[PDB]
Amino acid sequence: SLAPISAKDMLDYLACKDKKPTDVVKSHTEVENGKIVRVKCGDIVALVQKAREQSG
Amino acid sequence: SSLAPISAKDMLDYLACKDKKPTDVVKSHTEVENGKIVRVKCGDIVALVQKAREQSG
Amino acid sequence: SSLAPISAKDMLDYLACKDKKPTDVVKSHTEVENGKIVRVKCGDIVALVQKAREQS
Amino acid sequence: DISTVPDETYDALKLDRGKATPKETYEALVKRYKDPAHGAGKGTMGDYWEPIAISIYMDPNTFYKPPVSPKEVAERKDCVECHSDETPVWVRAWKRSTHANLDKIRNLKSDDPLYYKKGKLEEVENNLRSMGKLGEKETLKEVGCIDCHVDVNKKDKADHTKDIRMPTADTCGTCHLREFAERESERDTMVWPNGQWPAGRPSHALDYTANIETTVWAAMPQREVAEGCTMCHTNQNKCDNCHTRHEFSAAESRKPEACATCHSGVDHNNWEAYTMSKHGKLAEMNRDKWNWEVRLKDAFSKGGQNAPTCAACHMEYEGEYTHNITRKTRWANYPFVPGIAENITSDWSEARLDSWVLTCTQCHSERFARSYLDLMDKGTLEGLAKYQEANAIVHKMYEDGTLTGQKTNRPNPPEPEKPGFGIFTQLFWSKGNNPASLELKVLEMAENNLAKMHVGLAHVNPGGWTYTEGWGPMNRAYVEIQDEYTKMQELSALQARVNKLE
Amino acid sequence: DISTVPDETYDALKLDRGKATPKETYEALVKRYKDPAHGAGKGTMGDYWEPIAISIYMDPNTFYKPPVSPKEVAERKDCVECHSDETPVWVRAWKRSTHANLDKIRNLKSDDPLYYKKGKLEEVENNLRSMGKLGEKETLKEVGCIDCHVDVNKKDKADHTKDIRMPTADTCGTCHLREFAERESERDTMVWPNGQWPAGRPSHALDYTANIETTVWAAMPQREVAEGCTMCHTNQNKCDNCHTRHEFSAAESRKPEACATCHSGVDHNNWEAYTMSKHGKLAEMNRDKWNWEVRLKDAFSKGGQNAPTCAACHMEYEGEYTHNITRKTRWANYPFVPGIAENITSDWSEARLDSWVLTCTQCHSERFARSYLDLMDKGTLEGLAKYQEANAIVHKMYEDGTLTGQKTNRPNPPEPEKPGFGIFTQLFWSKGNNPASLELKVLEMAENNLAKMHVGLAHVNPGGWTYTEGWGPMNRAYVEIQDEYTKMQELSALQARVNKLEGK
Amino acid sequence: DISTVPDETYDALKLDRGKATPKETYEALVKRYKDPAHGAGKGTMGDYWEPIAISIYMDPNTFYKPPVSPKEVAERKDCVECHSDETPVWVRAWKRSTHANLDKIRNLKSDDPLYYKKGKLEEVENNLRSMGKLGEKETLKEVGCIDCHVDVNKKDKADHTKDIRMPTADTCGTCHLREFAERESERDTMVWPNGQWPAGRPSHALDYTANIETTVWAAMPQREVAEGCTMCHTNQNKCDNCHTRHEFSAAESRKPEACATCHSGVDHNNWEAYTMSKHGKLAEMNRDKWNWEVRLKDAFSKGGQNAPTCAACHMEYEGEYTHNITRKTRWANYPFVPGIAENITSDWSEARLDSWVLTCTQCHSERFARSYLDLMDKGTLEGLAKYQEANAIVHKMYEDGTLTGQKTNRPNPPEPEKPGFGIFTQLFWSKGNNPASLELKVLEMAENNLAKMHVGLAHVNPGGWTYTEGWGPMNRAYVEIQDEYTKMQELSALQARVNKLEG
Ligand code: HEC
Ligand code: HEC
Ligand code: HEC
Ligand code: HEC
Ligand code: HEC
Ligand code: HEC
Ligand code: HEC
Ligand code: HEC
Ligand SMILES: [K+]
Repeated sequence: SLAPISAKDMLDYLACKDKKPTDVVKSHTEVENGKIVRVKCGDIVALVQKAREQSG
Repeated sequence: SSLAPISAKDMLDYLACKDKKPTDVVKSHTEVENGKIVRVKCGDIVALVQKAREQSG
Repeated sequence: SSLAPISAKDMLDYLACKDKKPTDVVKSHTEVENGKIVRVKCGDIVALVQKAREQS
Repeated sequence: DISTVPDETYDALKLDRGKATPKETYEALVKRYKDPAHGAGKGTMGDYWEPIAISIYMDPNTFYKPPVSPKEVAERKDCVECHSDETPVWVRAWKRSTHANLDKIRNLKSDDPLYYKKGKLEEVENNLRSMGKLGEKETLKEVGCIDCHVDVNKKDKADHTKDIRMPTADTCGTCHLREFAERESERDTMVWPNGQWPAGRPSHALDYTANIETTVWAAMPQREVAEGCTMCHTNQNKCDNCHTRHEFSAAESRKPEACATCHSGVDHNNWEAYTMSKHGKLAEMNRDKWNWEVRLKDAFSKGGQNAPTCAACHMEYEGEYTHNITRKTRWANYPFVPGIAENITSDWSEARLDSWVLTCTQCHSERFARSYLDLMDKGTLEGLAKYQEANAIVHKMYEDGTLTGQKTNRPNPPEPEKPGFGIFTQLFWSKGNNPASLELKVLEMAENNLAKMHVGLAHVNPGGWTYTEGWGPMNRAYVEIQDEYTKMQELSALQARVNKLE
Repeated sequence: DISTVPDETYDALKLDRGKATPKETYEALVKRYKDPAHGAGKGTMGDYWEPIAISIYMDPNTFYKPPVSPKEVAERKDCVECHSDETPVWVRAWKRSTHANLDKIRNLKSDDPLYYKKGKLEEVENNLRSMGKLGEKETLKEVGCIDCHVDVNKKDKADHTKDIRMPTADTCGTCHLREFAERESERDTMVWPNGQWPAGRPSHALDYTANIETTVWAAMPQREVAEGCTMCHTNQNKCDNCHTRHEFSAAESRKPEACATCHSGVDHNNWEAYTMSKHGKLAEMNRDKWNWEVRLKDAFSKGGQNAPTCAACHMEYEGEYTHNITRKTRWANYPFVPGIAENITSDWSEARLDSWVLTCTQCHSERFARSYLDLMDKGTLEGLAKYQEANAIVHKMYEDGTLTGQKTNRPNPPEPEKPGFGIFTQLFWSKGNNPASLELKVLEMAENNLAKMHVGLAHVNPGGWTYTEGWGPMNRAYVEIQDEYTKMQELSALQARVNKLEGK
Repeated sequence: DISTVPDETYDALKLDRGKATPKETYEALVKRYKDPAHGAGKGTMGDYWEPIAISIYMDPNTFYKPPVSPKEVAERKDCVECHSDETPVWVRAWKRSTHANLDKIRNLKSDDPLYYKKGKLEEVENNLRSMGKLGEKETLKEVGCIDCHVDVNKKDKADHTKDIRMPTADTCGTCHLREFAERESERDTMVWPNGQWPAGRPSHALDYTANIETTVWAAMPQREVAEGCTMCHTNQNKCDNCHTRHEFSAAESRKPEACATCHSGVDHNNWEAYTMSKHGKLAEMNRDKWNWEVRLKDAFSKGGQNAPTCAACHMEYEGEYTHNITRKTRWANYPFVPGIAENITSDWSEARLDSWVLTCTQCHSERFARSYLDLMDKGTLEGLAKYQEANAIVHKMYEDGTLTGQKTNRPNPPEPEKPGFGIFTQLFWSKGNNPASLELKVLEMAENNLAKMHVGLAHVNPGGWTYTEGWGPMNRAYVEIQDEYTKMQELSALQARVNKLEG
């Protein structure tokens, strides 16, 4: 059974493929303070990686 | 003159009892109480309908 | 320039009165009050329209 | 005598079957047809509404007068020649129609599947000769502009400003007596055992009367909105809604599409349900394989038709096909109409069911047909029970006077409507909190979603009574009704606590 | 060997594909097909529901008995003769079918685009010889009423009251072993890497099992409503839903309309999405120019087809066509199913993506197809995100016990269902405030509107994921959920202030 | 002189009708067509959004570059041979098409209804000679892959990685100058008397510009959602939406189904309304009796067509047919747009009504046509009145600051959008209580249900402005708006009473 990853986190992971850990991408889903949220690729990759380690 | 009003649930129970004995017990088609489908005795619904058929002549 | 705003109900009444006397009374196409369709004196609606055409 | 017209029609017109002529039958039919007491004219609420421009085509017998221009005196040939410029396509459509090619119908040979048309032409001539419009040995040359729009078989000049009419049901009925009589016989066959609906209704014969006798239709100020209703309700007045002007093709009227403009929508989605069923999906896939020109009686043999259609199912009765669509009606679309559910077990309804079984058993086994029709009846009642439970809640609130705005913002409907709970008027007129949202929701639960549920069942579209129409939408209405009721109960209790703090 | 049947099917049945005869393959398939442990019969909740009159046609192997009338015995020709009056159109449709004109198929020449049928007849005959239902020199004379409805190639009389059956998948499969085996192979090919769905599902092979194993279907009292679900879920039991009785036309089953009655509606609007797309509108416009009689493999050459169809896309796999429609399935309609979104980046899903791309390149370039399928995947996740944010709100209320009527008017669902939050049962059963409006709204947001959004994306109908279906309706749900949440928050705040005024 | 192109177009192009050559007219049209100031490119909000993969096909002139592989250098014949299994149906569809069969068009006889195509072939050839793409004594052999995808009448080899392009409107217009010019003339003909809509809009000429100049489209993070809008708005950029690649059949584009993918749905249900009308049901029933290959001008005579279709109604203007679809537009779908209702009785709208009457009177009498068009206008206003009453309630609440969460949970929309009431943005973006339910409801009442009411009226579908669409759904919105309004007043008064007890 796959450990749960939210749809927004999935989008951000997709957006960060073939890119550097320091690179920043736009969110596909999130707006805060009148602007599309920016995400660092290192953070989303890491969060996904700790979920693949907890998956069967 | 009009027919006496019979609720759909009573109409369903009455139909569920066609070609059945008055002592036969059928499931409701509409009612759930206490996590179970309500059971209806055929004799009881037939009597309820007969009274209505006699209410309107 | 830009047209002075006229409500749809007023446009309707103007249309219903577009070929008759200022003294004539027609029914509303939209308004019901006191269980009856509102009656409109044609002079009142044409006057309200003509001032708005002037302001255009 | 007309073989396909029932006994009860002749009796209602005071006619003897074995004695009455086409002329006598026509005149009696029309005498009832044009009688205000039998539904003609503006109706009982005619003082509340006035015609609009389009109304002259919708009810020509009440409202039509020819145009002031052009000021033209014209012969038969002049109609065709001038309108070749003025309304060119009407001429081209007419020119390719049977009406304009009667000699082709006379030339039909007995090995032509359309041969029946030759006999139908001769019956038309028999009718006209009986009426004195045609000589005993004079062939009907054509049915042209002047015939329908002025007078049948006219030989002389017509005044465009005086003699032009819009052709009504009785105009067509002059020649097509059989079909007009069949249609009018709906007045005499559609009689409910307990007056569930008014006598002769529902039907195409009284579709216009029903429209103008609807209070909100007469009462509402939005005439152009009200007239949309009229457009679906004109069969009584004119015969061109299934086989349209100016081709008047019988093949066209046989296609499911001919019924779709009227028999569709939120409160009777017959088109939607039928097309989505296997029956209708097969009709779509196979339409190029079937001969639509063949008469209904021959559809399943000569036509090659292997799936049922609106016309084939609804015009069929006890092995015969007629313009009467009322004789097998049991549910009549709206399952909540008082007396309808209670009547489903009666010998009257069972006899009509037997007639339906006969219809289905042209293809299916009786066991199969009765298996499904039992499902249809019970599924319909199951829907009705769901609505009735929800209605008990909202109706109690109404009696309690607790509906939102009921005592503070509930203005009276336009005259001559009387105020009440969950009435038809509230679908076409609203002001303030008349109706309340709960009131409209439970009305729509029955009027729209229960009706579509039944239509889904009757026309064999599974999604049309489960997920998509019927059960699914009725479930939401039920849930939302219970939710608002509970919310309004606790808010009432909260207002009571503030009340006893003051 | 059956060349179009996957290895995993022979492995599951413990058959050697190089050795097994048609008879052995058939018998192993049918043994699984008719086994209650593999899905046949009334299922795990069989004590909770009883068949209705139509159920004898929906699941014949469990429920069908022949009619008591007529009380007659009949030979081959008596079927045709009596039914020619009793069910006239059935005999008429049968007469114009391939089944009743097998000699026409034998006389097909090599320059006829329908020549493939001659080979299919010969294969059918070989199957029947292997099974001992046909002699080695004996040709199959016809497929008539007695054959499907009593026994294949029956030589004597049948008792109408005893011997009549409704032909099920195994009946057709006696002759059409290839198609039956292809269909059954869905059991073995539709295996999810993490058990996202039960093994072999979703599929036509287990549509009936899936139906009767749905709690609310078995639990609800409105049997006639439940049997409407059944009517869309009968492929497992009978083979006449795409190519209907009694013409059994392959051409008909290739037309998009054949899939429409089942693959439509509020929670999977495939027919609506497809027909509105350019693909579907072109199919509508060009249907008369195409030769529907040619096999799917010849559709784009001999057929003249220039727009894709349900059958051509979904029965295609790696350049071949089979009755197995499961091998390219990635999203499986409902994007909210646990593990489905998380699985979209796996090698398993990526390989099935390559297979889809292949399908598209019949016409489009690879680059074009990959560009759009990327859009489909991401658009789907964007919809899922919207739903998930909304669900967090209503689910929190459930945890808090603050849903309308949750503690005062939330009766338990009918046995054997267990109470819960936003469960499928609440779509087909409701009582009191089970469910609450907020709870149903967010359920339908995923079940209906998110699912239709994905369908719109998958089938290339732009309005079906933006304005009209998907995004628009999901936006409304989100807005209304937020609005009610806020209204209820300040109502409980007001109630708390009243509680303080009662402290006195 | 292209006599089907309006004076306004030549004037706006600073060209003389009689003197201008095909080369000159094409060049002037393309100069405007490709100018960012005239709508091309990424538009004014280009810094807020990035193209996705599919965008290279939606806006090729801004975004398209050929693929890095295959690394191939190919002749005219090589395009066909290799793609015959690489993209098989494209080759087969092309081989079926007129573009691949120009000699058959040359062999046409003057008594063939399709003979006009020979004149059009020679027109294309005349255009191309003027542009220097075709010799004075040289016939155009074919229109093959390399012509549209690389260069018209290319004689040599092409680099697949460098020379391949997506054929845009200007690509087609190199040959089909008449149609390209007619379509472009929408920029010059669609001018509103009071700027009800931007000049040249609504139109196919500026559909993509309209799309990218919509604030939410540029502002929203869900790019793949936004790009669904783009797919309905590509006519500006590419000419293959009515007559599709790679058959490019004119007969196809004449069929109502060709318009259906875009002209359908919750805020403009034209496909739905038309097909349900008698007009559209007749079109469904009679489609096999009509000769669709015949030009629109011949449809009602030589075609045998007896019921109207989208193309026949909307491409007709004063007895002629062009690719300009703007000249009879009066209501423009959305009846609530400021100035539209007020303009319905002007000389400008009346002249356009006259032009419609001419369209209808090919079949109906003038008296009939005018009677129904009066019903359409007045029914639309009646719908508008109903919405205006409901909007007065909700707009008041917004200005009073009394909408749910308005001061508590109304986050600002994404840049560069500004906050406001009942804005288009709130249909494609929402967060917290922006918008509120009441606000969305009255917005959709106008945007969706009033618009569909008008469409129903315009396309003669009684149910589509009464029970099922239009009046029915608007009635419910009104009812629910009034209901929530009253509930919220009652709750406000209850809150006021609790305030009193606390003070
Ligand atoms: C007349 C003398 C018949 C002969 C010979 C055969 N059948 Fe028949 N059949 C007949 C009738 C009147 C009916 C209707 C029964 C009902 O109540 O609907 C049937 C029915 C069938 C069916 C459907 C059974 C069901 O459960 O719905 C089938 C499949 C069928 N019949 C097939 C069949 C065959 C194969 C026959 C030859 C051996 C045959 N029938 C003979 C009348 C007559
Ligand atoms: C719809 C989803 C189908 C179901 C369920 C079944 N079949 Fe089918 N069938 C379908 C299509 C689209 C086609 C054409 C396939 C092609 O490659 O061209 C077919 C074809 C057949 C055939 C061959 C007939 C012929 O091409 O001459 C047979 C013998 C057949 N189908 C049998 C069959 C059986 C036994 C089924 C139950 C398991 C069955 N089909 C289901 C569509 C669908
Ligand atoms: C009703 C009788 C159906 C017909 C006719 C067709 N399909 Fe179907 N299909 C149906 C159901 C109820 C299901 C799901 C079964 C379950 O597990 O409950 C399916 C499944 C499919 C799938 C896979 C779905 C998924 O993986 O999410 C596909 C790809 C599919 N069906 C395609 C398909 C086509 C192309 C059809 C026409 C030829 C067709 N189906 C017919 C019900 C019915
Ligand atoms: C085989 C050796 C080829 C020859 C000769 C030509 N093309 Fe091609 N083409 C080929 C492949 C394998 C692909 C797929 C590239 C991908 O990643 O999808 C293509 C693609 C195209 C396209 C579409 C490009 C896109 O951006 O999607 C076009 C328009 C195209 N090819 C046209 C084309 C022309 C005009 C050629 C002759 C000059 C030609 N191709 C030659 C393979 C081959
Ligand atoms: C020209 C010289 C005409 C001749 C000869 C006939 N008609 Fe006519 N007709 C003509 C015009 C210009 C119009 C349009 C009037 C308008 O205001 O729209 C008509 C109209 C009709 C109609 C429709 C009337 C309506 O109320 O809509 C009909 C039914 C009609 N015309 C029939 C008709 C017949 C039967 C004629 C022969 C006797 C005939 N027309 C002659 C012009 C001319
Ligand atoms: C719209 C409405 C409406 C607008 C207001 C008016 C005035 C009517 C009136 C009726 C009445 C009355 C009935 C019931 C039948 C009767 O005799 O009393 C209703 C029926 C109806 C049918 C029959 C449904 C069935 O039984 O299967 C159909 C086909 C209707 C069609 C039109 C419709 C076309 C799209 C529109 C608009 C309305 N109706 Fe009606 N009508 N009608 N109708
Ligand atoms: C109505 C419902 C229903 C009524 C209650 C029942 C019991 C079912 C059962 C299911 C189940 C379960 C699923 C999930 C798949 C699985 O294996 O567990 C559901 C699927 C479904 C599909 C497939 C959707 C897809 O993946 O693309 C189809 C086409 C369905 C359609 C029918 C339908 C015909 C209009 C009706 C009515 C229902 N279903 Fe179902 N089913 N179904 N279904
Ligand atoms: C979906 C929307 C959308 C998604 C977000 C965007 C950005 C657009 C843009 C527009 C604009 C702007 C208008 C107004 C016209 C103008 O020039 O300013 C709107 C119109 C529209 C039409 C015309 C309706 C009419 O007048 O009859 C049509 C046919 C539209 C269709 C597409 C559509 C296809 C199903 C999708 C998705 C959207 N639009 Fe649009 N558009 N559009 N649109
Ligand atoms: K056809």
